[PDB]
Amino acid sequence: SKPQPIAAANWKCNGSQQSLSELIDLFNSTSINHDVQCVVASTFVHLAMTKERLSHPKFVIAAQNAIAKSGAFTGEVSLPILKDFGVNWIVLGHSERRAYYGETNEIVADKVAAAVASGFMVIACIGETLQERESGRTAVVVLTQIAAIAKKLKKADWAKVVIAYEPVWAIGTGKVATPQQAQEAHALIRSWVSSKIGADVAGELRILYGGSVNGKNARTLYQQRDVNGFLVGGASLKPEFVDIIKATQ
Amino acid sequence: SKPQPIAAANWKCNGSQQSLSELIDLFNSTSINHDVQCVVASTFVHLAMTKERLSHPKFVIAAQNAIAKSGAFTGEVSLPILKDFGVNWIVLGHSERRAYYGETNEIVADKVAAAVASGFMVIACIGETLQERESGRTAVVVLTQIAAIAKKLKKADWAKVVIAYEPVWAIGTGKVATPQQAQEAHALIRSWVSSKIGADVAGELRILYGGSVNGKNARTLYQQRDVNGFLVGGASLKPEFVDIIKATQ
Repeated sequence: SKPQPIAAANWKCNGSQQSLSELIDLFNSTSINHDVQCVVASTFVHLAMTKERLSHPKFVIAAQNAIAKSGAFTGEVSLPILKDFGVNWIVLGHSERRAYYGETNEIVADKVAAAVASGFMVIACIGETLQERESGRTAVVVLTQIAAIAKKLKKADWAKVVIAYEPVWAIGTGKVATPQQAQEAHALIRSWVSSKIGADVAGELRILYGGSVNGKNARTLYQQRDVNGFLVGGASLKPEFVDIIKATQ
Repeated sequence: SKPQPIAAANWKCNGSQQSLSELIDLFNSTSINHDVQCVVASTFVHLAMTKERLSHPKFVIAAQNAIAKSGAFTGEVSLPILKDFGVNWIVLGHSERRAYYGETNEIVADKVAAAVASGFMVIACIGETLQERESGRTAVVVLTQIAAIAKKLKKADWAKVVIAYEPVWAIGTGKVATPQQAQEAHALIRSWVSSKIGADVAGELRILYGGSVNGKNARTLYQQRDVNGFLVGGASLKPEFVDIIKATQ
C-alpha cells in the first residue's frame, strides 16, 4: 500500500505574469481523477496571482522558503507573514539554499520545527553530494540530516512532514541516478523512521523524489516501493507537469 | 540648494494584510504639498496588495532585495521578475543583509549594477560598524564601500542611484548618533563623489540618512546640509511616518 501521493511543482526563481497565468490555465482545465495532492511553489512575488487564479481543488500553493520570526531582517519573509497571507505549505532546506545561502542541518531543523509549530505542512529536503556518494557516505549523511529535523519534533508532528530526497550527487554533476538508486535511498530513509520513530509513522510518511523527473521517466520512478511522488524542478514550468501528475496513479 | 528629497519606508520583515491596508489608507488620505519622492518597500509577499491599494501619486513601491538573474535559486526573487511585476525601485546592500546573509562589497556592487542595467532606481546602503568607527576607520570603510559600487557604473548611471548612509555603529549598540555626526558622514560621501566622479554628479546625488529617525528628530536631521531624506525602519510602520515626510520640506 502507498500513502496519498504528492506532485509538487518547484518553480524556483522563475516566472512572469503571462507565462505563469497560461500554465495555471492548463492546470485549471486538467482532469485529475485520482487521489493526489498537487502543490505549486511559486516565488513570493507570484503568490497572490497564483492564489487568486489556481482554482483546481486538487492543488495547494506553497512558498519556497521562509525564516522563523518577523522583524528586522530586510529582504526576508517570515512564517507569520505567510500564514496571514493564507499559505499553509512550504518547501524547507532545499539543496540550493544549503549550497548557496548558508543553511546547515541545524538551521533547516529549526525552520521545520517553527513551520510545524505554526500549522504548516512542510516538505523537508535532504540529500548528499557527489563526494559523499562516492566515498560511500550516503547513509551516514542522509540519516544525519533526518535526525537533525527529527530531534526537534514530537511524534504527532510527523503528520505535517513530507520528506523530499534530493540526489545532489546527480544534479549538475554529469552523473545519472537510476530508479533503483532512488528506491535504495528512500528505503534507507523509511527504515530509519520505522526503527527510530515507529512503523506507524513510517507507513504514513510521504517520501518524494527530487532528482530529475520528466514525463518520460516519471512512471518507472513512481512504480518503486518507497517513492510517494515528486519535487519537480524544470518540468514544473512546462505543460509536461500534467504527465507527471498522471504518473502517480 | 538641495536635490528633490526622498522619504523611504523600509518595512523590513513585517506586516499583515490588515495592518498594512490601514497604513496605506492613512497614506492615501495625506496631503503632501511639496516635492518629495515617497518610497514604500514592503516584503515580496505584500507587493501586490501595496501596488493595488497605494493610490497616492507621490509614492512609489520598492522591493527590499533581489538577485541578478532568474533560475535555479530556490527561495530567491530576481530583478527580471521584479521588473515584469512592474517594480522600478529597490533597496540593495542593507546592513542586515551584509551582517546576516553574506553580502560583501563586491556582491552589493554587482547587484546595483544589474539593477541599474535593467532600469531600476536603486537605494544603495553603506555604513561602518562600531569597531570601525572606534578605530577611526569611518572614511576608509565608507569610501571603500562606495568605490566598489562606483567601480561598476558609468557616469550616466548615477542618475539612477540614491545612497543611504547607515550608521551601523549606532544601531543596536547602545551608541547614539547626533545630527552633526550624520552631516559629517554625508559630507564625506559627497566630497568623494565630487572629486572622483564630478561636481555635476555630486550636486544632483541624494544621500539619505538611515539611522534612527523618528518624527521628533526628523526636522533637525533634514536641516543638515548634506542630508537629502531618510531610509526609515521602525517608524515607517507607524502613522508617524507622515511627520517624517513633512520634515523634508
